[PDB]
Amino acid sequence: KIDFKKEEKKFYAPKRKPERIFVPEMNFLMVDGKGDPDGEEYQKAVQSLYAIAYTIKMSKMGETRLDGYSDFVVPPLEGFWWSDRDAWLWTSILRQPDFVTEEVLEWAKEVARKKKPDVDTSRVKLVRFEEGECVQMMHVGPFSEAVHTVAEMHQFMETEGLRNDTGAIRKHHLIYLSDPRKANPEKMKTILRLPVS
Repeated sequence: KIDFKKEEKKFYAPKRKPERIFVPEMNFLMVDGKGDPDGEEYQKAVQSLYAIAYTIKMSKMGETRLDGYSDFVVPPLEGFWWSDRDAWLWTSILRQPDFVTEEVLEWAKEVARKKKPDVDTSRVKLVRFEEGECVQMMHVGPFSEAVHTVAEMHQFMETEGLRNDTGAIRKHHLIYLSDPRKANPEKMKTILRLPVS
């Protein structure tokens, strides 16, 4: 069983200091959207991503052969953010094993329409993406104090001679290691990752 957090630990367990990292090509389910994480659009995006991921994972127990299939632990939710939470633009993502092809995604959408017909998966796409050279740091605590982590990552970029590429093309990137519906803001852990060049 593939566990990305265990097998590729540097990508999912930074410390509370900035570090340089090269993030290689990975396979993702992605949904583009806009607005507040409490809004319809984000809630449906996250629901769709997990619906597809679990349809693929649980196929081990069914009658369809997926070529190259391996069981896997569904990885943490991640998000790219850019542009007052209603004005946020984002891409919600879940990493997938390499065996997940466009045809596997199309199959999973059909299975989910039968078995989970209230879930709209029409916006889920499969994207392979090499994030590339980044700086990352573990943010511990409320999102309202993330400016301390970003500032400290910005200072690291200066000391290292790295340029900040953060914008609408190489984007601000969060990996959610805690569930906000299930823990206190002060105990949240979130990876913040910024593209550099």
